[PDB]
Amino acid sequence: TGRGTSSRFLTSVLHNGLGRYVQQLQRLSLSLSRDAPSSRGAREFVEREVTDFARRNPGVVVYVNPRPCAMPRIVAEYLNGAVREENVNSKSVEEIKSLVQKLADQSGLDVIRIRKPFHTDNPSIQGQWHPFTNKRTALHGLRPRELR
Amino acid sequence: LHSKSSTWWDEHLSEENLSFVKQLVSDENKTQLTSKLNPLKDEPWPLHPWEPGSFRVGLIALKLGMMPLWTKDGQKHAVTLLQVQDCHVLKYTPKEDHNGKIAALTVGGKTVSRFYKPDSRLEFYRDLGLPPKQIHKIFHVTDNAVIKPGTPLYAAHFRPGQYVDVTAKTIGKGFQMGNQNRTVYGLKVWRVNTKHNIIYVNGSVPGHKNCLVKIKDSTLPAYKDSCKNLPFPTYFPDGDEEELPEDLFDESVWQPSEPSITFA
Amino acid sequence: ISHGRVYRRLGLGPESRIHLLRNLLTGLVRHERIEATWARADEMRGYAEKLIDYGKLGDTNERAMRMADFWLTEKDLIPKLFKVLAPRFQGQNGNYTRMLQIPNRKEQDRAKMAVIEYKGNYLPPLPLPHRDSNLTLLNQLLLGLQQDL
Amino acid sequence: ISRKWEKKNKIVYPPQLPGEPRRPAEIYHCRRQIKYSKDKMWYLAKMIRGMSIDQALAQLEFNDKKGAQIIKEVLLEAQDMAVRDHNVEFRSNLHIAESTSGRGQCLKRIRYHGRGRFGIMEKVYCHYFVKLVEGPPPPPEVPKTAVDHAKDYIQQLRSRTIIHTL
Amino acid sequence: AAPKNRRTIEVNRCRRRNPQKLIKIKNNIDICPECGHLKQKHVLCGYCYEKVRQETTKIRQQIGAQEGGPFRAPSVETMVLYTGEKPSEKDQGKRIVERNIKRPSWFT
Amino acid sequence: VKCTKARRLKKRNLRTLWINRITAASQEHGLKYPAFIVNLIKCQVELNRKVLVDLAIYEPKTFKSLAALAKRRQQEGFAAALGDGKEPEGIFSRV
Amino acid sequence: SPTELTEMRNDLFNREKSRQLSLTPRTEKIEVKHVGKTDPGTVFVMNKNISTPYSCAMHLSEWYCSKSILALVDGQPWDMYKPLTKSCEIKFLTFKDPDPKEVNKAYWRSCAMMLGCVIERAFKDDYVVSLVRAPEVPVIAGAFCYDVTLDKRLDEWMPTKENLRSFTKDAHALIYRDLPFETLDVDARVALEIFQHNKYKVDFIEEKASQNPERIVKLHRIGDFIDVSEGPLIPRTSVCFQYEVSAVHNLNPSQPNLIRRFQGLSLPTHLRAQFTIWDKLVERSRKMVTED
RNA sequence: CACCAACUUCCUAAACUUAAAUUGGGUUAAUCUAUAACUUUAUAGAUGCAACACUGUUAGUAUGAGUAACAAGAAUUCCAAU
Ligand SMILES: [Zn+2]
Repeated sequence: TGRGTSSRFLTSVLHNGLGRYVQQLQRLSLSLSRDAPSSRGAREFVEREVTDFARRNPGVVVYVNPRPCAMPRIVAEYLNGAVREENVNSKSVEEIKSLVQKLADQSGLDVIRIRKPFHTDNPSIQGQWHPFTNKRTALHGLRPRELR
Repeated sequence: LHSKSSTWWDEHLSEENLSFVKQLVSDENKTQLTSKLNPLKDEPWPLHPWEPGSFRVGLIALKLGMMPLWTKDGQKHAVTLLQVQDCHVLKYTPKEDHNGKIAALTVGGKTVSRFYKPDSRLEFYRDLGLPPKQIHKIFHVTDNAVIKPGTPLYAAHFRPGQYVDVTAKTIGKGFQMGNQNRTVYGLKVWRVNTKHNIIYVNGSVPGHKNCLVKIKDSTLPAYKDSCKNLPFPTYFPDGDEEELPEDLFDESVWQPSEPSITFA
Repeated sequence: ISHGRVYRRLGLGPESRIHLLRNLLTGLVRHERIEATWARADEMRGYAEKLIDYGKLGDTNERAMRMADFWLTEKDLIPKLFKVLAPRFQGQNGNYTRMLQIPNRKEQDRAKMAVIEYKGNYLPPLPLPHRDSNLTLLNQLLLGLQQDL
Repeated sequence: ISRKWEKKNKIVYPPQLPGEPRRPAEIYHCRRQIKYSKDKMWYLAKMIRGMSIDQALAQLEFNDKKGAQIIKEVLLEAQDMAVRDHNVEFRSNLHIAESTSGRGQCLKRIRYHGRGRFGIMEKVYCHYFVKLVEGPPPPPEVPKTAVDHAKDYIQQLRSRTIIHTL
Repeated sequence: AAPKNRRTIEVNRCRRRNPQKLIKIKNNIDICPECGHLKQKHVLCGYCYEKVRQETTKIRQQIGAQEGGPFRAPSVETMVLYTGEKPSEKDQGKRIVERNIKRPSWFT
Repeated sequence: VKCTKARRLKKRNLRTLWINRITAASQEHGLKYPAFIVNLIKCQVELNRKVLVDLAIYEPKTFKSLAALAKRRQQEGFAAALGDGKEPEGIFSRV
Repeated sequence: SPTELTEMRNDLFNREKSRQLSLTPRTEKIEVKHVGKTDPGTVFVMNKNISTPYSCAMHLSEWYCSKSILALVDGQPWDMYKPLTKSCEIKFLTFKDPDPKEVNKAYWRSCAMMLGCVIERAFKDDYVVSLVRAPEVPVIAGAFCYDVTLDKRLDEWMPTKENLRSFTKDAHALIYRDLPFETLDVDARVALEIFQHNKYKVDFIEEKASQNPERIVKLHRIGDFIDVSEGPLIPRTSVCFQYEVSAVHNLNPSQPNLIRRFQGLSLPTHLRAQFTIWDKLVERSRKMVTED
């Protein structure tokens, strides 16, 4: 599958945490139905937990649009341009709350196999080994077998 | 169309110019051959004496045909006719650059037309100053026997009574074969014609008539050193120390016009 | 395996080849220009040239009369050979027949076609090839060489 | 059956803006029903690919195969419409961009034999597709010289990245 | 003996697309100066030959009518004359064929 | 299944690569791989094999110093073996 | 520096082209009827002063373009690339015409002009080389001749065999580059300014202006190089297939300057020559060619 | 005078102990009906409701393979001609 699947290296969006941490998620859209068994858990979530999340994270734009809808859906947009959609069809309040928290923590970075879990811009401090390292010199820089 | 087209030498030659071209080619060939007639007068390379183990150069000849020959003993022996045509040294190879054991010399004969030949072949021959030859063959020659390129070779190099080895391509028999080089060993030479450069060789020679063959001294152990009493480098008509007879005969050979042989 | 062969295998047998060649020769004499396959035309070209020699030999020749009768099925042609073809070619020493290549037949077999005709005939001239003129640049350059020589 | 090749000739491009090069003409021509094998016809198509209009026509005139005559007829029809409908100024300024053949609807019959055997008889039909681009055929590719190969090999070595290392 | 397995299209494609099996281009194409049509270097023109062959039939058709019967090949030389051309003294004692058309430019 | 099987062997293969690189680096300094590991253990050094490769590649000067410590402990270890245990522990062998 | 002369010379050539283009407003349709032996009577409506004979060849077939080297407009020899001027009768000239004498001269002139280009750029910029004129010699002479005057510093310098080979390499590069022959008819006054430095070129320009009632002179430009032409020239440099600098002969009365006449031979792609034939022609082309 | 080597074992996070007829328990794709929903969903009630495999049945298209295979007497002035 790895041969048939893509991979990447460790990277950061714009060195987010160097100066101050910025939340990647920027906009949340919620679709609900007044009368739908699938939206029952979402219906209760709006009553109780939606306000708490908004107060906890006031920097994410939240859109709640109750409308006649077959399947409730949640759309999350990230600063880097990543957009993710999650179906809320017949999911409980607790499931919804956990999912939103996971979405906020997650970044727009692609989720694929990472070849190296470590990223460094200055891997060497004392200099990278080269063949001439540890090779003893000779007087006058005489090459081997040189009669001179 | 801006595309390649097929061309031949006669495509753009007019009838009047075509006749002139034919005459010019004959004149050019004659002039080139005459210029190379005198090797000894062309800064010849140093001449060395014969010593045991020396190997002389060979010649290329055309298979004219066969005829019957009678000896003074009354025996009849069939013989084959070989003609040496425009035999000239072309390229000498140094001993080190070809083979440490012995040096080699390239000899070509039977001049051919220049109309349907590659430019590269013509360019090499232009430098040598000779018309192109049908076949190139390589002869193993010792350093002492090396001859400068462009030296004309004549049928008089060999002499009657000398055994020789001839190699030629066998006749091809088609899908069933043939068309492979083969050598016949131990063929005696009965007579040589100086005027027409014709050598009479005992036995049969592989190949069809009018086919070029390679002639070289016999390599059998018995005839290890036969060149001691023969022209060591080669026979030079340029020297003309003593004009040779037009026809050379072996002692046993019964010459025509001789008295009828009586077994007394 | 066609090495050294001097005869083509035509018809259903050697006799058929002679008869087929006989028919071709008779037709050529009557018309003086015939189109046929290149292989057959080449084979019959030699026969036609020799026939003209027989006509040149003379009418009184018994062998020529027998030869003419056998080769020419139509007997009206026998006077023609001795009185038309033979007089015409008296000056010529040979090359009585002209054979040229014709575009291959578009008959789904793509046979090689050639036309054989008797020279000096009254028929319209065939479209023969014309050699390049000496006025061409290359020929003119050779002309300058000729003048120098 | 699908006839999208013809629709390619019905495509209309938007009006060219002043800052746009003159669009080269593209002509698609095909013959849907030909009593000829596509496989045999493909041989003709493959050779003529990339050749000029005149060179391809000249070769076809001296070709022995029946398909070649059909191809020349197809080429002539495409050329006629190109000047008539695609505003082609110079007839000679055409080359064969694409040439390929496709399968066509066939007919099925039973092949009788003299000894009571039978066989499957088929009447083969094929389609032929060609696209003609106004202008001379593109210049041929030049094989890479030894110097070019060596430079790339050195470049490839430099481009190498260390595998499975810190 | 029957094939042990189906032959792959890729294997089949390589065989048919091998250079030995592909159709080769011809470089011997030439132009006919007389008709301006294409020809091969070793092949004659056909557009003009069409005139020559048809003219021969027309001449032959005139000859056939004049003879009027089979086995009537003359024992004397024959000549063809076109309208506007009058027999000469040298034409005496030769079969004369009269053609309604004028002397063709190519025909001399 | 092949990917699932490769998960187990992949970790083992990576460990083998790290050991091989250490052996090549150690031999260049004249120290065998078993000696270097044993001396480091005797020095209460708990660096893992992966990090050991990393230090040599990017910290050759530090690795040489690390080689000296292993060599010095090896010298003390040889002295202890020659001493037969009667001699006190070496300065660098103190734990 | 010689490069400076080429830059200004090129500009005046470019400015003259623009003036002529501006001179003609809009595209005027001219009915040109084909009087050529093949496909006679075809009439093309072409743009005046823009359309060239090569466009008509493109209209008919690719064979016409390849085999047409010159055009006869109303019985007058016209360059295949020279823009048409008015309704006229056009015929195409090929290398295989029954009388190629007119065609040969155009090839003869173009080869001489090409040779002149090689001489000026063959030497280093330090040396000073002035072209005097291109002598017109018959094809029968066996070589085309170009006269050039060298500086006193080169009085003792003669090309060697290797130097002659280098000149062919430069000429062969020009043929490989395949530069089309630009054609401009310019008045003497402008032409004199363009070639003011070369006094020898000044007189040649005057001669052409004297012959015709006006001062218009025929100027041909090969890339940067520009020169006067006695008549029509080859459309492109790629026509030549074999090229050789046979020999150079120094004129005896050459005290003020060393006047050298260079001998060369060239053959078009349409007319290739055998290796042996070419060698003989080159040998026959190494002899001094006088004008008779 | 050792190292290497098994998920055996330890370690971070977890996990809570070794084949296959048969037997116990929990889910689910698709279609229709009842009642809802309204870009294709829910709860019930139903069923011609899930196929990499029966020398399976029907249709299509390959492979063998462009292979086996097959064909008109001559010339001309012309196929209801000589
Ligand atoms: Zn014609």
